[PDB]
Amino acid sequence: MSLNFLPGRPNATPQTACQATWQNHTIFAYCSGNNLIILTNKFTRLQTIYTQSDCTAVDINSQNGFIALSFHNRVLIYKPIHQIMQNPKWTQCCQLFHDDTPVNCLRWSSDNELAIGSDFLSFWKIKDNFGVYQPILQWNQKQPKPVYNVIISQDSQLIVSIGKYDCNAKLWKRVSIVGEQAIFNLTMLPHPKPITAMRWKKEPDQVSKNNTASHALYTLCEDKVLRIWSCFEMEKNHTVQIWGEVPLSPTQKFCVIIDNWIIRQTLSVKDSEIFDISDSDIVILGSMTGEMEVLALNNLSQDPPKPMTKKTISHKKVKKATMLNDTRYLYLPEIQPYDNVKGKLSFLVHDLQGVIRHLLIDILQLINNKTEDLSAALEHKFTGHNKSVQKLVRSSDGEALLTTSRFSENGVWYPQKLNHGVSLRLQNTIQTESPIKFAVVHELGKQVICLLENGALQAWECPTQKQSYLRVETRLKEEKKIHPIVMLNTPEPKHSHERHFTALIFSDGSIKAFEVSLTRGIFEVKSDSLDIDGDDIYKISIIDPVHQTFVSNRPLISLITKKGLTRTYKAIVNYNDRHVQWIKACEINTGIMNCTCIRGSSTGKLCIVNSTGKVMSLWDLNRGVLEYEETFHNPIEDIDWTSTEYGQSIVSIGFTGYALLYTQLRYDYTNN
Amino acid sequence: DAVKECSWLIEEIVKPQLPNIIDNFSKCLEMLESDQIFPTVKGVITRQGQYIVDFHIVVRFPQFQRGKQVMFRMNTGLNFLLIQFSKIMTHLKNILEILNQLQVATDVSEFVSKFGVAMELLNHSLILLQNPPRDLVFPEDNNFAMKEMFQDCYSVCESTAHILGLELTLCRNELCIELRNLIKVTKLRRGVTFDNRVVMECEKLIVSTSDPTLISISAKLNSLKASMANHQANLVASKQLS
Repeated sequence: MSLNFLPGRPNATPQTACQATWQNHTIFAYCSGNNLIILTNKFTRLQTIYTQSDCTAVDINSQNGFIALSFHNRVLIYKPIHQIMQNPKWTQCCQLFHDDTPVNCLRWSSDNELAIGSDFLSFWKIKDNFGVYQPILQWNQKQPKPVYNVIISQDSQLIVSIGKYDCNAKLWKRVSIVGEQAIFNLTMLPHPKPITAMRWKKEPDQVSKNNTASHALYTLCEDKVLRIWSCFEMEKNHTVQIWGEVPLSPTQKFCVIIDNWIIRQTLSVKDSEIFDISDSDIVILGSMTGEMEVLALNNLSQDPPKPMTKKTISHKKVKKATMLNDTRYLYLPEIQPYDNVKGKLSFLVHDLQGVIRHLLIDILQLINNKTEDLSAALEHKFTGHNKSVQKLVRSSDGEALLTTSRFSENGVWYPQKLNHGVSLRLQNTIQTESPIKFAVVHELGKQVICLLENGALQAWECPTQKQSYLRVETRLKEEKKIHPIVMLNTPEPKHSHERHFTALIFSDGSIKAFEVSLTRGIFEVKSDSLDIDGDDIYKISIIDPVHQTFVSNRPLISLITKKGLTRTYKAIVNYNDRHVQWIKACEINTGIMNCTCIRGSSTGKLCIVNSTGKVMSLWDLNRGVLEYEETFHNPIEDIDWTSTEYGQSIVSIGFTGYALLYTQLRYDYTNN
Repeated sequence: DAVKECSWLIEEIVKPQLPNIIDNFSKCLEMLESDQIFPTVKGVITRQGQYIVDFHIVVRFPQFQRGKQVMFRMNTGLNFLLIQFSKIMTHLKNILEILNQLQVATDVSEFVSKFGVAMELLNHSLILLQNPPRDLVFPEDNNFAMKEMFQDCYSVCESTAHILGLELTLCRNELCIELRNLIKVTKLRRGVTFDNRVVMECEKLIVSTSDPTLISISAKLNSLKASMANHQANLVASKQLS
């Protein structure tokens, strides 16, 4: 199914997210507060790992699929519970603790090697016993300041670090030829400005020996200059020299690299002939305006020294969502192929505003010289709610959602149509003085009305920043005898958007019909109290369409009493009279006395779960006849009804962990 | 902001590596400053530490000695001074003193300057090992160690028919002695005042020999200079940053 996740808002750490090609499963992982999020199979499955601490950095082992996760003064190592399977799963396997310094940045390398730099650039290995994976602090050293970003290559090239705002990158090569306690040889690698980013070139084919040259280092200086530094074994004689320079134009603000690895795995030999750039890697320089230029290096990886230079390939330009959403910084994990989908590169973007974007650029189109605008299309987006969701409130037009918590972190979201299904999109935050007990959304989400457990009725306007401007407020008397149980937006006899007469159902009757509006303050309406059906409303449930229908003639509340006397009540109100009237539209007497859940649709259907909760009964409100009765081995946790202007009613019966969808089936004349 | 952390990091980076270089340089310098075991020409010669005072080689220049082999055997040996190893020993002693004193220097600038001076001295020693010293090369040797040091060198190296001035071929990172024989001239290309009588080159007896002890010292000095190059670059980077 086209199931889209929102696992959790990502952190702002540079290494907060890393894509990795373990066995071509194209794992992706990222840190969100107290959680780690691992998306395994084409991002169609999710695994979340809970840890009682903010996760600083995460990195993935390409060789063996091990995850290294930094937090506080320690690191955790997780391994695929089974080293190979169609549906991988990660479980805790090891712990790393060296000193009392939070592990600011962390990475992974060949054969279980890690460069866990906190302030000292600890280097380790973990893979021993019959599967203890007991780590060995093979090296340790201090730094001028905490490491903001680190990088580790395979084999002799060893490690590089920078530190925040650092202008010289401490290269530590694997100086000692042998011995577990290897000492690392230093180099400064001066730059004219603080490093913005950096990364090693890729060459996995050299394994298992790993003794190879041309470990070129990519480094972007703060002076709009990308730099490629040559490297070679040469008995450790290479190298701290800049091999190639690329000054970005003032329009350019971001840069990314696609290694020869990806091109070789994607383009075929016949296709590789044009533009015939397979001799080196590719570099894409983009600007916030969208426009971007892609170029190819000349002999950027040739073992003998070569005159490296930037040779342009194409001048592309994609939409706003394809490059950046006006973010301050973007962290771009390594671009890797989307598993066996030839010709597609899983470009990722970290927007540092709570959203990660997955684009799936088509490489053959990217390098197309005689080509038009970029074809990148938003494939997935990852974000999440701040703390937790206590309840979800739906706008009856279905185009806005209000997430409410036990705290004041309420959010107004809108569904967003991606290239792969649909996903929510936070648009505003409704800050509240106390938890919202009930609420109702209007104006396609731009206006919100809520009632707090404190009793305050508050009305916000949300026209845009994410700020929600509280425009009106009022308070109730909170008699502590009767209490509200639902809020029904009683439609006006005519389509009216100026005011929204909201009815608070104070248990048995006592409909507080406030004429809430924004341009003018909230009011109060006397009429009227409905039949409480025994002086105690038993499990009232609202009726709402989920489509933009302006009809005022509609039943609003499907009340029920412990005797099963369900009653759907219409709503009629006069703005001039400042009074509202409750009319019993239907009174089907149900055969069930105690019901776990109740709901009804716009199309006159109704659903009730028995007292036991394991039997669902579907009833017709226009006939009073039980249309369906099913018995489930598990309790029915919730029910919810959709609809459309074409009567396409669907009922979702939400069980413990999965939700069934049921739909009406035509009565067959010649069958059962 | 401030490169003070960079300046102070030499103690935690340079200092641990300081003894590994100081001891190696001292070991290399000890060999050069102490006595140690040490047609075609005949015989062999030995160099005692820094100054060679023993010579037993001969010459076989066809043009030398009017066609006769110039067997300028040393008159039982005589004292001599060699500057090729003396400069190396002086540089090594200065480097050791710098490592001993400025290693705990309050200001990293003095330590950086001492390290740079030591590295430059090591590079100079390597260069001098690559090619013979200025006064040791045959063109500018003036028959040194072959006109008076060797017995009967007046005729053995200044024969009437032709001169047979010997020269030290220290161009193979080792000590060697050879000679070039030139007919009498200047009674430009041939010469101007070679040993007071410019002689036009007519034959040569170049012979190449290795240094059992000097080769290892040269290799150690080369490795130390290679390490010191990176050390000096790293040290100067912090100073340039501030």
